[PDB]
Amino acid sequence: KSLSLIAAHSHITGLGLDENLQPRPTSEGMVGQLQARRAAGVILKMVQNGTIAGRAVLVAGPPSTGKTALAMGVSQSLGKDVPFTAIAGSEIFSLELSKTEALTQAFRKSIGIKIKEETELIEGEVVEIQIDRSITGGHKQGKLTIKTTDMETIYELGNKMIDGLTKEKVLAGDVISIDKASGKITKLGRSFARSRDYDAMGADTRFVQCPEGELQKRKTVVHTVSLHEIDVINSRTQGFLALFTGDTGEIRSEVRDQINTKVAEWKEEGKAEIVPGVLFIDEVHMLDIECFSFINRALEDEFAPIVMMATNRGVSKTRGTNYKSPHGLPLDLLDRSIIITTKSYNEQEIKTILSIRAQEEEVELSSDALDLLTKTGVETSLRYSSNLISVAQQIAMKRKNNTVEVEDVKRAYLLFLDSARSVKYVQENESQYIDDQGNVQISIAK
Amino acid sequence: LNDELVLHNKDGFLARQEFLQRVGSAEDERYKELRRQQLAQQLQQDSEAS
Amino acid sequence: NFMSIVNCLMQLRKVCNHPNLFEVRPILTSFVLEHCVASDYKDVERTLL
Amino acid sequence: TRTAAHTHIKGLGLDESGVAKRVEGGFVGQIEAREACGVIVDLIKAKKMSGRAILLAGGPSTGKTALALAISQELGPKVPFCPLVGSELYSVEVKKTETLMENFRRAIGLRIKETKEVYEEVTELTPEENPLGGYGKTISHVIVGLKSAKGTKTLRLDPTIYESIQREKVSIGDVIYIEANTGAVKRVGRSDAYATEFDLETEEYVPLPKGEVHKKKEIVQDVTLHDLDVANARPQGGQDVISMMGQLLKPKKTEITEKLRQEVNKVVAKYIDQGVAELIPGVLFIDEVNMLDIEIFTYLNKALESNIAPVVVLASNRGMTTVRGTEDVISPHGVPPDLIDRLLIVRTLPYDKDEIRTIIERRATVERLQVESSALDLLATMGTETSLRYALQLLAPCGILAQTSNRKEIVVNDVNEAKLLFLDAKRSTKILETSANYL
Amino acid sequence: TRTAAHTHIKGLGLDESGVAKRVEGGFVGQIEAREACGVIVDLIKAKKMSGRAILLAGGPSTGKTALALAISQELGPKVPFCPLVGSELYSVEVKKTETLMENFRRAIGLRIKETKEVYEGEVTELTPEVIVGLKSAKGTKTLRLDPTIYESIQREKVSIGDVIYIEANTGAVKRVGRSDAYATEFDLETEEYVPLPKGEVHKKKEIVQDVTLHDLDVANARPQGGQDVISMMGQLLKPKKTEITEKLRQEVNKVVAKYIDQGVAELIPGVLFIDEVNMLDIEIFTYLNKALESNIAPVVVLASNRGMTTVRGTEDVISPHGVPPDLIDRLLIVRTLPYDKDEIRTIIERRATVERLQVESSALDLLATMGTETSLRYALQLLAPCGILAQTSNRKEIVVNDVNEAKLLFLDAKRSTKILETSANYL
Ligand SMILES: Nc1ncnc2c1ncn2[C@@H]1O[C@H](COP(=O)(O)OP(=O)(O)O)[C@@H](O)[C@H]1O
Ligand SMILES: Nc1ncnc2c1ncn2[C@@H]1O[C@H](COP(=O)(O)OP(=O)(O)O)[C@@H](O)[C@H]1O
Ligand SMILES: Nc1ncnc2c1ncn2[C@@H]1O[C@H](COP(=O)(O)OP(=O)(O)O)[C@@H](O)[C@H]1O
Ligand SMILES: [Mg+2]
Ligand SMILES: [Mg+2]
Ligand SMILES: [Mg+2]
Repeated sequence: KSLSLIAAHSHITGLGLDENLQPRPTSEGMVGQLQARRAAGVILKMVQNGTIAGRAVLVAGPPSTGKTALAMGVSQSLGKDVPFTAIAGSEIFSLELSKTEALTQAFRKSIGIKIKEETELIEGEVVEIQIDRSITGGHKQGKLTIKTTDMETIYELGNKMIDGLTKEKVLAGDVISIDKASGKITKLGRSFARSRDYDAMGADTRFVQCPEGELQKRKTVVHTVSLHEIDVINSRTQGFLALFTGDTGEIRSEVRDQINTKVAEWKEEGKAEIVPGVLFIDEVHMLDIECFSFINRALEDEFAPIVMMATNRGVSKTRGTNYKSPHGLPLDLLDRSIIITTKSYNEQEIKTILSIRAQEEEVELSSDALDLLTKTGVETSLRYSSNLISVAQQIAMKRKNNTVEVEDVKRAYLLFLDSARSVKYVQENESQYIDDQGNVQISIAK
Repeated sequence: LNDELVLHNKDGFLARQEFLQRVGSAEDERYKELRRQQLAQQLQQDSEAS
Repeated sequence: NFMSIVNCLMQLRKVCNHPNLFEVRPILTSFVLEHCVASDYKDVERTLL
Repeated sequence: TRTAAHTHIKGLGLDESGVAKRVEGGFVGQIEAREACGVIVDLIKAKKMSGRAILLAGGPSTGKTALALAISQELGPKVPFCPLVGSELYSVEVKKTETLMENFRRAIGLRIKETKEVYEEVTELTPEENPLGGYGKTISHVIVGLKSAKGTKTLRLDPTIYESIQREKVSIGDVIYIEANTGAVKRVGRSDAYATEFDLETEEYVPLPKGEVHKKKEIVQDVTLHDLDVANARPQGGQDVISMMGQLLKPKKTEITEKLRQEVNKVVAKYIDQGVAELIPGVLFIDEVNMLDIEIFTYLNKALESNIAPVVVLASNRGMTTVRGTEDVISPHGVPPDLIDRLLIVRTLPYDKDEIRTIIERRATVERLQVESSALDLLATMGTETSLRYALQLLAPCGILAQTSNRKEIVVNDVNEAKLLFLDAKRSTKILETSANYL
Repeated sequence: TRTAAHTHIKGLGLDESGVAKRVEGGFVGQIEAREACGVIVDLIKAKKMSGRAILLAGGPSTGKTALALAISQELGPKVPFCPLVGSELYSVEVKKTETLMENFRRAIGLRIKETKEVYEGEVTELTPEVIVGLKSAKGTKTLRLDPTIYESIQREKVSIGDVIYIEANTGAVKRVGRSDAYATEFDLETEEYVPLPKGEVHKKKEIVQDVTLHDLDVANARPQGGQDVISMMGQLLKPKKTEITEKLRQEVNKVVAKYIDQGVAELIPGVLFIDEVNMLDIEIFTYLNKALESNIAPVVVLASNRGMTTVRGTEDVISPHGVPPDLIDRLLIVRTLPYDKDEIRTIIERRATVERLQVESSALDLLATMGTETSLRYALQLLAPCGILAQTSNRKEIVVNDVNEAKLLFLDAKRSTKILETSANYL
């Protein structure tokens, strides 16, 4: 599943580590950042333990150095059943929701709850359905014979079940399951039994299902929901539609505190399980000082998932102020957060990453082509080469050779411009563009 | 009246017809899948209940 | 498609028919997708309530 | 079994006669602040005099939020407590002052008492006719019977209740509880008496209730006037026009008028005069108040002279700053001087090395961890050298590293490696200023 | 035959070997730009990568939007396309980033097929629950149907002996009219009697229609095609456009993935084009970094005729083309060159030909000289008034005197600025 063509992080697969939390030099589609990997694994173990809440971790470093890569790696290594919410800085400035309300909604999104509902479900292949009318003797007549692989028996109606079965046009001889605690018919498919008469359905029922034999089965159902879903459901008459449309509109706080108390009650009763989800925010330097102030308090609550942040700049002006604060963040948050630093890459690491992208993008790279690509990447940037590799393919089989060579790389380099060369050309051709003061020289002559 | 021919034939009668042939091949392969599953079930039942 | 004894037959059909037989314009209607978002979400909300 | 920088503070730890020892309630140091705040708890518990404010000032990582949480713990779970931050006052749905007014009303609660007599299988039902008028048809009376457990009893009623129970879609043989106050009755379910009526069914088995035919129970409810006035303003009902419209209206809260406030105040006043209701003033907490604005501050004064103003407590850490909204007003803690004149100030002081070391010991103990003596002693060293909170957060990664090499306790080299792995603010900004690659 | 600054661009005119000629496809010059554009054309035609970013930058009157239209036309109509201007992002109903995502989800197409089931015939009887009786040219069937469409038929004032058309899948109800078998019942009846349909009442057909993901999302979130009272009564309650939750997008992605995995549909990536991106806010610009680095986002192309400028939303950083370095790093740059005299003359004569105007060679020389003197767009704009001025004297050709008269009549930027500088009251 998970339809996708190609992602900028399609190669990273859940970090790479040993049992001793030691990162291998090359594991699961990434190279380098040993200390950062070890710190990420430490945080992953924290999340697995689930005994700690409301911890702030910040990832810092130069741009294009495994920041979002590390975030995706920890997200993948986290696996299912642990909520993970990745949010950009600019997704909260909405005219429909207050900024603190949106941050609250995200925090409630990143809290996993496991519940177990027990229902007595009966399944098995049927032969026909008996639905009778009201007569003098009693309410109705009904005797369902149900067959399975092992043993076949008969049951009777329940007055309401005639209406339930007549709600839909149930064909005779299908595998339908009934939970008497709910009464919901689950027409999974037709009765397998013998497929000689059931060999040409014309698709349908997805190859039916082989009956399991025994019928009296009570299997627990595990359902995973987050606090946001519960409060949104409680808020309105039909909260699910609001959940699927996003018109919640500033949910009231007393509902939230009641939900907190009631889920605590369920946790003590053993009915519910709490999963410490993760909230991730990118380029948080785009946030406002009000958001930082709200975070400063929302962190200390017991229902506070581990929050990871990544920025690019350093010593910048925090939005909403006029002083160039260090790291582009308020100082108190820097005090309350733990900083993870990422360092610059090496030519060997960049060449390994380029080869990983090549094998990921079905790109066959010649050794000299790899050398030239690594030289270009170390000269300008990782992403420049990481895009030139993909673009040079089209040139490769525009000359009908599947494997790329040096000439295709040279053509791609001479066809698509680099930031340094582009800025040099722009500076040497300042009169040709639009100035910051609206000064344009359209006329070539005079 | 030349450019419009090449702007219309990109998705014309033949392309849509060939796409319908593709989906026909797909559903025929699905029927083949159903047939092999059914016959395999028959072989399994020939030894699990005889 | 080597054979051509009827390769002009479709041309004749094209000329005489004027694509009112090859493909006529239908009564346009939207997609009829039926899975629904709330197909597997009533159980959870019912249990929660 | 999880904590986030708190939940180890168990009250204020103030003994009788208003005295605070060293180690109690997970609390160490800052005795005088605890004494003052305990006095504030006493004043709130007096429930005689309301409308005060108190702001406490200090540096970062001082325990202001801890102080407020200690207050809330000491008061107990009966009096309402509404924590808040300055930012949440801003909204895109109503005015800032209005939202302040909902919070103001939310702070104070009220406990109400009321007794209810309820009647609780069903033996039979039968209506009793000529309307003696232009009406089509009706029943003069309706006689029904309830089985219950503590004996059965028949019941005579009006065809209105017969209609209501018919709308409830309840079988003749079934368990029913009927409200004597207004007549509202809901289907309890299929009683246990008529078990396995057929082979398969879906109705709940609903074991028959054990009790008298009619039962009287005492109900005590604790609500705030904020629930009261929103309940008054919001419409209710079923199929009536405004009921469906409100059901589809997306009920955004909008600008509760003062007429509801006057009406509910009158009603609760006459109820407490009758002696059925008791009003419990609450305390409202605004953390990090520097983020407020001039309009909020002026309306805060106006609401502070109000009639039913709850005691509020404020927190800040700013100094000789300029209050937001203006630029010519430089005031302490970013609070306008007119507001400052209207409340008291509680001072808090930074800890020492010994106090930080004791905090580390307490925090290690609560999380069920073992710390070596030398390791704890060095943890105090960069606790004082860098910050208390950095060393407080460092503990969990150290525990993880100890788990790596299969050792419950924490050693010196483990915390050294942990410090090397994760950087503090000073080291981070040192790297930021040293490099020139946009970092 | 309306012509407006374009429609003379019939494509890049690139060779199958990836070498562009000099004059072809209504294009002259810009060989490097055309070659790179064709390379990007084959890139998108590969339909294997996603979230790629290309920016083409150059001064005004360099055919940047012309190049974008050229690549769009070369791709064809199978691929989805949606031109955009940066200022269109700012809205008042929804946040800007949500509109950006909405336009992201409208830039990828889905080709789907489904079977349409219909029932048409003569109205015979209406038995309440609801059962109906249909009469065809030869067949006749009785149908039991939901009371909703029964009430719709009642609202549709359907009489006895009428002929109706029903779409089974959507419950669409439409009455064709009344059968001509019972037609001349009245001398001047207003109802238009129609002949009986031919064929079975039950009919099955196949469609191959195409939709985009944004269409699926809005259809799921907002149903706006109902027929019974409840449907449009509900849908008229919330006319304002709202936000779309990400979980809805994930659910839609899951269902389309299932559809393509089963084998009744395939995915078609597309192109998103934003023109004059220099004015975009900083928040949207930093949002593009997250939006692009995804799995489904299509390729995007930007245009910006700027230099050392400060991006909107900040006041400190001066960046090339009004784009901060963070977005520059994940960007490919295409350089466009200014034209020259002979290319200007060729452009002018080609534009005249596409405007079916007769022009004399000396007039073309004068036009080229003036265009070099002031601008190409000036001459392109003023050539048509020259044509009408010649037409006034009943001449189908263009004479130098006519062009000089038109240039006297209509001003340019430099002359207007010079007049403004020496003006009494800011004329
Ligand atoms: N360790 C790594 N292994 C493989 N690819 C990497 C690694 N680190 C970075 N990259 C590449 O860098 C890109 C991520 O850049 P990133 O560091 O997230 O930018 P920013 O610093 O702005 O967040 C990805 O496309 C990925 O291909
Ligand atoms: N005397 C104390 N005993 C226990 N914990 C304390 C004490 N003083 C401060 N703390 C810790 O400090 C944290 C509160 O910091 P606080 O002083 O509220 O920060 P600020 O000054 O920014 O409001 C709490 O998590 C608490 O564990
Ligand atoms: N090679 C060409 N062939 C035909 N017309 C061109 C060519 N180059 C530029 N033009 C014309 O120049 C004009 C400038 O195009 P556009 O990119 O929209 O404006 P700008 O170049 O100022 O951004 C277009 O109207 C186009 O018709
Ligand atoms: Mg990144
Ligand atoms: Mg504090
Ligand atoms: Mg242009």
